[PDB]
Amino acid sequence: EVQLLEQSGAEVKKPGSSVKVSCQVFGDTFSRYTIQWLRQAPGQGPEWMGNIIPVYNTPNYAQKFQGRLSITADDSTSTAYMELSSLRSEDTAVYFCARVVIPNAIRHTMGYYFDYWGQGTLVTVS
Amino acid sequence: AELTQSPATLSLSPGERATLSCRASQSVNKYLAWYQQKPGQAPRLLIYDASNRATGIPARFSGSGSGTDFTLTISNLEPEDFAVYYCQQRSDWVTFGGGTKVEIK
Repeated sequence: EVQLLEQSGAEVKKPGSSVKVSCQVFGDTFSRYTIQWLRQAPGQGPEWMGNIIPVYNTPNYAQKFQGRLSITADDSTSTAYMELSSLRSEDTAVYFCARVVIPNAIRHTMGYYFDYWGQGTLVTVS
Repeated sequence: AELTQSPATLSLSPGERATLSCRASQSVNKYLAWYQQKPGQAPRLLIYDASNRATGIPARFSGSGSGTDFTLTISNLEPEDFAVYYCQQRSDWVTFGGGTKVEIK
């Protein structure tokens, strides 16, 4: 459904602090259920962080970030937000918001592919 | 479900054929996507469901495989094709491989 995801600038952060990454979605139709968060550590491949699940309309986070990740979305401004707390030096990565590809069939524990991605936001932890 | 990408680096010349391998720890059937990531840019979906090309993707990019053995073929390499390529599975939620850096020499 042709979109454009624009992310907030690069942050340099001190360990034990928190970072809030934003993601402005332009074009088509905003869905809080389609924009998900991932991260890419240097030399590593992308890693899924979280999303807002439909029906329940509740944010859901990967085990790793559970307790210190907060995902929200503002349907009025068509902006998705992410907040990672108690920053560790291992949280040094480029943070991505990405939109999902809708599967022909969603089954037990199946996931999504991602067609559009934001430019990424480098978060560097001291 | 874990994905192992091979080789780590693949150095080729323009016009050559690139054969990238992605191996799954358990079967993922056909639920595999391949992305291209040019440096400092976000991943670009190339192939979905093992063999289907995404919108606006050249014919030179072809996907193949099922279960645990998958292949991304970049036939007739072009200088612009230098990127790190990732495989991602969607069968058992979301996981990506470690990448294959394709260098053009």
